[PDB]
Amino acid sequence: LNGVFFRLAPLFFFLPFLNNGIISPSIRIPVIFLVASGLITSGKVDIGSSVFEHVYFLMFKEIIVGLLLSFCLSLPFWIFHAVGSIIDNQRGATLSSSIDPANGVDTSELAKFFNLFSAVVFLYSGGMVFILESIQLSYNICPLFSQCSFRISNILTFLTLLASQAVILASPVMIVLLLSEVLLGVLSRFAPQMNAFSVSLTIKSLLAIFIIFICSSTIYFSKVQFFLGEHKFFTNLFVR
Amino acid sequence: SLIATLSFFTLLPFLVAAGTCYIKFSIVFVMVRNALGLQQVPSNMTLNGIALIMALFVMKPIIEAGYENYLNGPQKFDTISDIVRFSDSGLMEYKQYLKKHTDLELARFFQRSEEENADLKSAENNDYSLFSLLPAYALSEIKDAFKIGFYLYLPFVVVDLVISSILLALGMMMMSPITISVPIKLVLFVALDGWGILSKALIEQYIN
Amino acid sequence: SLIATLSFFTLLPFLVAAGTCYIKFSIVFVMVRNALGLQQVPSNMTLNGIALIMALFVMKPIIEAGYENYLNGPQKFDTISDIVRFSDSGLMEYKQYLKKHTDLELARFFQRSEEENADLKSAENNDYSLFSLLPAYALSEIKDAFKIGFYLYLPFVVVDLVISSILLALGMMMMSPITISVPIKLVLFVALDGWGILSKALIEQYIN
Amino acid sequence: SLIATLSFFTLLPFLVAAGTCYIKFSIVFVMVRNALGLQQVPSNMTLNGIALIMALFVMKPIIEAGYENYLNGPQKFDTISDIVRFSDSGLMEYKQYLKKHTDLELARFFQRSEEENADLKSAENNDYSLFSLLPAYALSEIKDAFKIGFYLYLPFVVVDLVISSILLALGMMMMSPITISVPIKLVLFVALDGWGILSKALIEQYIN
Amino acid sequence: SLIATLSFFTLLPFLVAAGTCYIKFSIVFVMVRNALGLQQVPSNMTLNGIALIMALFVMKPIIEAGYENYLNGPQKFDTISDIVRFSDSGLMEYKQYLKKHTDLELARFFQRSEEENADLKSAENNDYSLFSLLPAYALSEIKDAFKIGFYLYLPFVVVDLVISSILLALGMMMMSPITISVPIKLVLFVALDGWGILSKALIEQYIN
Amino acid sequence: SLIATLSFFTLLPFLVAAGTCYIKFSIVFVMVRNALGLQQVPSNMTLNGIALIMALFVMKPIIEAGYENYLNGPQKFDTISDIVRFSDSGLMEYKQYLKKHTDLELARFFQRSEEENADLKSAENNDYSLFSLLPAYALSEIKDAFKIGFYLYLPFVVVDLVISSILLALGMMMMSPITISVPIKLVLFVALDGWGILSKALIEQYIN
Amino acid sequence: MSDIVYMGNKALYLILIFSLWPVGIATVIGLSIGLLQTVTQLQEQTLPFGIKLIGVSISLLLLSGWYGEVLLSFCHEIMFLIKSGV
Amino acid sequence: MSDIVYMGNKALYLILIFSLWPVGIATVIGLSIGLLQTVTQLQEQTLPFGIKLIGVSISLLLLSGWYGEVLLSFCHEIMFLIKSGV
Amino acid sequence: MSDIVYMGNKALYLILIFSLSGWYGEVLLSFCHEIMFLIKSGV
Amino acid sequence: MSDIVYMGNKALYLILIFSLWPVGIATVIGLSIGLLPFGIKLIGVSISLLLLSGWYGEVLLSFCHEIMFLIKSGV
Amino acid sequence: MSDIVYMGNKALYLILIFSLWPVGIATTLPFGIKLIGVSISLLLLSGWYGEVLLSFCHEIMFLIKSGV
Repeated sequence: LNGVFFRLAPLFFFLPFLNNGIISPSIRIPVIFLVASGLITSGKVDIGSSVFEHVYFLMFKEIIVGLLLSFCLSLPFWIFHAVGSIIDNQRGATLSSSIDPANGVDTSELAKFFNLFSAVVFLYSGGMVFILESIQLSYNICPLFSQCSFRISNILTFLTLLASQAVILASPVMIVLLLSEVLLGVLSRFAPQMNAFSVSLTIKSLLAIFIIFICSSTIYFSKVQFFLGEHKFFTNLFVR
Repeated sequence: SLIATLSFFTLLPFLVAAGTCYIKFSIVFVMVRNALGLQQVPSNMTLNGIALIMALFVMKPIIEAGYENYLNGPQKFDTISDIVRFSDSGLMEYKQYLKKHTDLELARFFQRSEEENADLKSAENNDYSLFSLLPAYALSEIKDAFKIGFYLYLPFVVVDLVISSILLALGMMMMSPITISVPIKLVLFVALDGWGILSKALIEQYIN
Repeated sequence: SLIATLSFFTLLPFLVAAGTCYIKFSIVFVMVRNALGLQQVPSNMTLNGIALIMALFVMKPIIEAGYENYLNGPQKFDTISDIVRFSDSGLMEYKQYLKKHTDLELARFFQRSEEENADLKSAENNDYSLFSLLPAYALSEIKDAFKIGFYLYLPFVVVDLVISSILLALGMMMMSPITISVPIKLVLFVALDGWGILSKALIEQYIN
Repeated sequence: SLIATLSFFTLLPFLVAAGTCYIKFSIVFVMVRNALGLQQVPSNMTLNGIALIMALFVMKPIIEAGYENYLNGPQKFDTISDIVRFSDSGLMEYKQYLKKHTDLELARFFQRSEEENADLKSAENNDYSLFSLLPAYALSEIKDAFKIGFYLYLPFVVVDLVISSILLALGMMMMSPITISVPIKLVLFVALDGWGILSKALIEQYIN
Repeated sequence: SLIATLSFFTLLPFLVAAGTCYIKFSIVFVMVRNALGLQQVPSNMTLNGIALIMALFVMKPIIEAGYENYLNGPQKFDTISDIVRFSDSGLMEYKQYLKKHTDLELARFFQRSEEENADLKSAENNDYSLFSLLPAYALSEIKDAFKIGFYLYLPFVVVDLVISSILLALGMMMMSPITISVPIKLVLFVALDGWGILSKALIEQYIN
Repeated sequence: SLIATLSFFTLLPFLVAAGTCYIKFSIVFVMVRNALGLQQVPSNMTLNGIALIMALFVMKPIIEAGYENYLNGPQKFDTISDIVRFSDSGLMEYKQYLKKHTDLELARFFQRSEEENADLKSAENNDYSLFSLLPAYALSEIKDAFKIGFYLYLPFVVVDLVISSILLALGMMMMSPITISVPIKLVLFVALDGWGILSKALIEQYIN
Repeated sequence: MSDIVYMGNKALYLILIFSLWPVGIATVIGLSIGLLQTVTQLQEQTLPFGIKLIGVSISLLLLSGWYGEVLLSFCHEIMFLIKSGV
Repeated sequence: MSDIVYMGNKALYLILIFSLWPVGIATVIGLSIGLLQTVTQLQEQTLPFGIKLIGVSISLLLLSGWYGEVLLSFCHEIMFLIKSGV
Repeated sequence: MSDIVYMGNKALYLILIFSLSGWYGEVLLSFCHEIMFLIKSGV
Repeated sequence: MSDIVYMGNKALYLILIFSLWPVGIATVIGLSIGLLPFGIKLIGVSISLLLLSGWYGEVLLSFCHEIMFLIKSGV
Repeated sequence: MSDIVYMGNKALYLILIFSLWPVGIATTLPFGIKLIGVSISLLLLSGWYGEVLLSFCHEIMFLIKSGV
């Protein structure tokens, strides 16, 4: 039963912002035995198991499987993270661009609310459900044996539409904020004594928040679209 | 099969803490502690104890059905029957609970995952065994708990954004606004009586 | 039936550390430590140890009531009777304490939660069992300790704001003012006699 | 009755590390690491190891007193008497040290806290029990160590102000002076013999 | 001799992640993230994740050699001895790799600095033990990764220079040009399809 | 008396990592990483790993002294005698090493620290006991390592200041010159063959 | 889905209110003083910042009470719809 | 919640006083010299900063002690009302 | 140090080419691609 | 409280002298030229950090040593 | 202090050299032409400039082992 255990435990830990370190490690371990004691059944094989279990090589294969989904499934959240990130770049966060202060504080500014919104939004249709369905599809495709990783090598080398969907979301945001910065420059040209920190920062911050409102709504609809896109990508990658 | 009962007395309350309750309470308390700055509560003692107390608190009625029918007899001075109907009826109560809060979607999808239920074609959720009942229940509870926790998170992150906004407006490029956020949040957490009301919310209209 | 006394002894210091005190002191001290910059104390050594010492320190008078009535006899060299009135009277003292600092609102909310309380017909607050008494008390102490700590928090945040104001006023945008904050904060922390007044305040006018 | 001696020995070095020294040295070293930029030392290795070494080092006189009177005998090769005067006399040595460096304010406030002290009417500081003595000493040592560390702090902040003022007098607003401070600070830290003098200052005229 | 093999298995993957790969990819992607303004990617989730994924992928062929001669062999259907020659031959493959990419300069300095090789007078690079082999190889990978990383760095710095030139030429002296850099870089980062070229190149024209 | 040797073996590698080497290498590598901008390396993986390898790596000649006198027999396949001359002779080698690199000033100040040393008045540095030897050596190694690291530091900060001077001489007041500094530093870091000379210099002129 | 969107809209609106007022105050301060950094120009570097600080402090003096009230209402409402959030 | 509002108002007023005096001195100095960076302009970059330093230094010399006194009072009160803050 | 000189030569020549606005940005696109090519000529 | 204030006054006076000299040099330069100039200013300021440094550092050096001494009596 | 002082003097002098040449290179229209000059600096000066730092920096680390 261990094999499915180390297909699922990679799944659970590798996929943290669905099931993360907020959850106590004593609650992240039992879900493995749970979902496996579900899944493993009907695979009743009684044969002679190697000395030292040479099928440990098979173990290798299984680990990779779980990891794949997680980082690929991380694309959706991250595109939202990237959106939030770039916006606060023009507002406040990018002032950590300098040599290493104390920690990544300005990560917490904006993108974390996007992470919460996106993670909640799964739970209308499904949080961990579609992931597990695709994983059962992989069980159908590759249950187990010596032939461990068919084409995983070229499956790994791939393209993800991170900034593509980020732009799909934030195009007018970025263009208008660029124009506003150029308006700040026109303000400087009007009077050469502006010392932008005396002027600009407040304006770009307020504008960023307003645009985040309207783009949160557009985010809802673009989110359902993005979910469909990533579903197609995963189907392709696991079948190949 | 008395051995199994007592060795599970040694082991199982952990699996139970992963079994019906103890998930959402601990989760929500960690959500509460991830705001307000640091841990600010002892991770190893306080919140876990609270979760255990509140969880046995929750489950007193299912254990009550068992106390009438199961618990009173396995008092080891009675040398009670091996646990067939004790298990079955306590499981009936546990089943009614689990199905109070288990999604059908997860039920069918994990039934397909097992390859046992997909071939066996189970229709009643009481005909889903506890073995099959566990994982869909846990995941559905996870979804509900995450929903509740982030909806709880909302005002504190609002305060964080507010203070950061004032600072970035004033040119306060260098600051740890989190610390300024640290006090303000709890005012609401205390002044709206939201700790007691939240405990009540989860507690009662979880069971009902 | 000495068994349960010693097993529940092995269990109990955890429940006690979560049951009357030790919440508020650890809370307040981590709150003090989110000022001054870094941890600046060993989270794994010092402050929680201080919390333990002050914990037993504070609980000593309830233990004195039990020392007259309970503790003196279970000294195993006295061969004491089975625990009937030891539990009853120590519970009476613990009850008076818990109800010194428990909200009735939480009492009734967990009464509805348990459904033990609804069927068992609980009228007096001494008729609410200790198990029912525990989590409500924990909630209320959480509220009180939290409020105290964040009302302590605010001034150091004020000082941080002042330092950043001065720096950006002269235009030193690029700075980590926190470090220049570190010394000044200390002076007040020391100049107020503030940790001594904090310990004395919590200690004396927690118990009284 | 060797049991308690060896069990409390297994327990005790933590309470000792919170009991006489180990506070001040770790505090000062963290203050030093708050300058110079990063941690610059492994918090999980170096400063705590140094703290332990220098701690046992500095306690070697108190340990010498307990070594002649207490420690040499419980070496199981002497088959020493049951611990009556070992505890009392080691407590007397710890008492003399503690009263070297404990405030009376803390003593009286914590005496009102225990409420055993109020009823027992303790007048001499040697009549204050060790358990009562410990946390007052801890708080007093905290205050003294804090005062020392921030009086250490002041000059480096002076240097940072100097570097900024020079740059901004030239108008080089866009700079991270911290990094330019990074080398200069160490120079003084080493050039003043400040590492060795700090260690010797704390060490020799801590105990004397 | 299962014991030590399995203990060093519990220990070793960290030293391996510091032993062949995992340096250069992490440094590359961090240099990538130091342009574009903020991190713009999760420091704590994705990028070093990709580093690990590419690392295991890239180390697959050594495991293929050890798959033919070791990882096929432990089977009961192969009737294998305990791990004597499996380790030796896998180490021979690892040796051929490490000596693909280790310097002789670092090797001799590290030989005499261990003084095991200095006094023992080792001649073949296969007679240099794996422990002595690791850190020099790591250093050489560091230097190559740094060359590639800063030669990655140049373009966005050129873009920033251009933006500053524009602003100062038009009299827009007061601006934070970094923000204007953020979108254009992003556009270019996609508009040339360069991330996939970088990743595909790193993987393939590393291993092939 | 095998117990203490093996328990302290479980305990000791930490205290050794704080006891002879492992300080200067890690410190210097962190100094290297505070140049070039960001962390530029994995803090939790690479640099301290290199430090451990280089650490025992470097400690090997003392272990060769023991290999003749100590090490050969505690290979538990030799069934060696109780540790009389193992400790004495390894301590003598450690003594000669520590006295290679311990200052007398620290020795006398910490001797007055221990106050058994002040009462006992030790004159020879071989008459200072091992525990007495440890912390003075720690302090001396701290001073040497810090000197080395910040002397490494100086040129990159020079480069930063010079690029700022260029931009401000051209009137380009608004810039984050650090990023343009990022490539240039690396080339010096390589163009000198300088890391190899650093490692070799640490290497031989540490031990010789 | 829909309820989550309602949550996000309401949250961002509350943020808009509280974060809106002081940042607009700071905007007006900086723009006005920069316009006074014109005729009788008088530019050193930073000066307008000082008034900025004053403004924001006055902001927290002027608005405070009802500001708190806002959160209270919504916060209570949140817990209410907690029982319809499942 | 009324008490919370009173708390915030008090703290912010103390901020007002403490941050009011020194930056007011600096403002006076910079305004005077910047007005002297007009007619007989002679405006290079930084000059008034030097005189600024004098005033600022004297402020941190003269003001400091009693300034801390302000916080002293309020801080003491908090601890007292800690017992009524429960 | 000479290789850095050549890289800066190309980049600063492009800066000269730049310093009309819109299509000017397009110029950067081209060179950016070429940069990554000679990325594998940096080692 | 008073003694701590006296300590801070000493530190601020040392700050005063160190920050007094170079800005006076720059003041002279800027007045004269204002009656381009940044370049001359650069020279002076640069030379200051070269020219004055040693004995200026010495100031801090001396006082810092004294501090550590009375560190022992700060208890 | 002795070696410290020597190190500081030498570093500040190297700073002087590098920060001195670019304005000698430099010796609103003409501003644009001036820009070319600074760029040509990194074209013209860099290599031997680095050599300067290179030399001293190498020696530093060497005499690092004798700087203790």
